[PDB]
Amino acid sequence: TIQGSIVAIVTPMLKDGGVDWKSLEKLVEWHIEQGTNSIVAVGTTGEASTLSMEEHTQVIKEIIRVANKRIPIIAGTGANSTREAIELTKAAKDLGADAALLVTPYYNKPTQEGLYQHYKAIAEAVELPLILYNVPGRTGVDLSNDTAVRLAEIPNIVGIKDATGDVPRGKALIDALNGKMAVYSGDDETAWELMLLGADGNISVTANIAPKAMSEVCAVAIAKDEQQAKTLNNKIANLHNILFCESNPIPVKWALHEMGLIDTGIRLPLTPLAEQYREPLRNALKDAGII
Amino acid sequence: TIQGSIVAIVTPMLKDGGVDWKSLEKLVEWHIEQGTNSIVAVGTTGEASTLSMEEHTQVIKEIIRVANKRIPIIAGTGANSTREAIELTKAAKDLGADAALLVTPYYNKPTQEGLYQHYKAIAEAVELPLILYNVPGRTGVDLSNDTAVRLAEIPNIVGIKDATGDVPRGKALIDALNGKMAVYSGDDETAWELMLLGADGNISVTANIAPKAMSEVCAVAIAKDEQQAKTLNNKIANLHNILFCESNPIPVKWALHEMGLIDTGIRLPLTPLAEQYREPLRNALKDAGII
Ligand SMILES: O=C([O-])C(=O)[O-]
Ligand SMILES: O=C([O-])C(=O)[O-]
Repeated sequence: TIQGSIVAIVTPMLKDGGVDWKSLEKLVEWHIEQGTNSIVAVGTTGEASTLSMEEHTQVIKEIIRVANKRIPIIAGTGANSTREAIELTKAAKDLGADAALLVTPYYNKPTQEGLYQHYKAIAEAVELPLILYNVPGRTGVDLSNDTAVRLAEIPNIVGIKDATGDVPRGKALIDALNGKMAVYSGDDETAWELMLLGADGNISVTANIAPKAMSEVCAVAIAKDEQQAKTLNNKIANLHNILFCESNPIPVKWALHEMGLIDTGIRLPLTPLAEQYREPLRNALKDAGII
Repeated sequence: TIQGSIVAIVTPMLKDGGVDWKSLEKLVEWHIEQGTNSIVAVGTTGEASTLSMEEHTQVIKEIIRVANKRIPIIAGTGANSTREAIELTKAAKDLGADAALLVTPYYNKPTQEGLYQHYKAIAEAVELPLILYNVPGRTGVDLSNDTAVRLAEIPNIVGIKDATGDVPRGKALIDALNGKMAVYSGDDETAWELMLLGADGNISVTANIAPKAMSEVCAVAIAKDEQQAKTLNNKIANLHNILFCESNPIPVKWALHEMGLIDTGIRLPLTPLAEQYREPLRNALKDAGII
C-alpha cells in the first residue's frame, strides 16, 4: 500500500564512522517537509553491511521516533542467511516498522527454489509486510519474474523492489502479477517509466538529495501523466547517472556533504568519493539547482 | 608457502541443520590419510554465510584439534565489513589457524582503493598470513590483477585464490607477481592448467570427494609435468563440471551423502540438490570410481 517516493536513506556518520544521530534526525524531518512519502531505513544505501545488529536496531528506532507516524517506515532486514533474516525481520516488527525490505541472499547464490523457501520461511515466521528486493549485479543471483509471481501468493509478501532497470521485464512482471503484489522501481534512471507502466513507487537513491523533485516525479508518473513525468524527470536525469560514478552510496553521501547536510563518515570497505569526482558532482548539483 | 591440494571442506550437518561434529572429524581424518595438503575451514564451500559466530569458531577449533598439526589449516574469515573481517581474522589467529582466507567484500561493491584499504587494515591489525580471494560472479566486485599486485607488497598478504577460471588472466597475475605472493586456483576445471603455469595449488571443491586424485593432480602439475597433469586431471574432469550443476556447495554435499560420509543437512537459503540432478551425479561418481 506504500506508494510514491520512497527514499533509501543514507546513514549519516561522524568522521570516525560513528552514526551521526543529530544529522539523521534533521534528514528525516527534511524528507517529511519536502514530500518524501516513505523511508527505507538501513537498506544498501544506509550501509546495512557495516552497521552492527545493535546499530541497525538503533537507526530503525530513531527514524521511526522522528517520523512520529507521519510517513511509513520500511526497515531493511535482508541477510544471506534465512535464520538471520528472520531475526532481523522480527526485530523490525517489534520496533514498529511498517514493512521490511529484504534483498535476495547475496554471495551464496541460492537456487530459485531456495529463494522461494527463504522468503516463505520469513513470511511464515514474522507477521509483517515484506518487500522482496532483486539487484542481480550486487548479489550474484537473479530472482526471476516467475519466482516473484509464485511468492506474491504467500501471505505477507506484499511487493518487490526491481532494481534490474530492465523496463520490458518490469512491465512483464507488473502485467503477470495483475495487482497481487506491488512493484517498486529500484533504478532511478528508469523509475519514471516503470511507474507510468504501473509500478507503485520508486525506492530511490536520488531522492536523498532531491526529495521534493522525486516526490513530484512519482506523483505525476503514478497519476499516469506521461508528459509531466518526462519533463520533471528530465530536470534530475543527470543526477540519476552521477550518483553511481562510484558504487552507491559513495557518491550520494558526498553529495549530501556538499549540501552541508552530513559529515564525511563512511565505513570501510566503502570510501569517501574519490577526489576527482568531487568537482563534477558539485557541477551536477549546481546544474540541477540543489546547491 | 602452503602448496598442493587444499580442500575447501564442507561443514557436514544433521538433517535439522545442526553441525555434524562426528562426520566432520571423520572427513578431516580421511583427508589427511588420503593426501590432502591443507584444509580451508568455513570458506564458501563450508557455508560460512549460514554458520553463527560461535559455530565458525567451533568448526575451526574442531578441524585444528583433529588435524593435530599434520597439515596447515586455513580459516575462512572474510566479511563485507572491514571491522567484522578484523574480528574474525583475530579469532582465527587466536585459535591457532595457520592462515586466513578472505573473500573480497560482497554485495557492497567497494572501489579498488576500498579493497586495497580493506585488506591493508586487516593485515595491519592481525599478524597472521592472509590469502585474498576473488570470485566476482558471487561478490559483485572484481579485485583486479593491479590491486592484487599492490596488495602483495603488504608483508602478511601471502597469496590469492583466483576463482575467475580465466587462465590467461591468472597467468598474467602470476607473471606480474614474480613470486611476491602465491596464486591459488579457485576453479577446479582449470586448476591443473594454472598450476602448470605457476600456481602454488588449488583451493578445491572436487578435492572433497576425490582427495587422493586431486592431491596427485596438484603434485604433478606443480612439478610441471604437463602430460601427467592432463592424464590425471582427465580422470576427474567431469567431476569439476558436475559439482556445479547447482551452486556449490549444493552438489558437493549431495555427493558426499551418496558416498555415505555425511547426512543431507544444508542451511537455507541453500537447498538439498534438486532431484533432477541426483542420478546424473550418482552416475558421474560411479564413472569416476568414487562409488
Ligand atoms: O533500499 C535499498 O536497498 C536501496 O537503497 O537500494
Ligand atoms: O573457502 C572457500 O573459499 C571455498 O569454499 O571456495
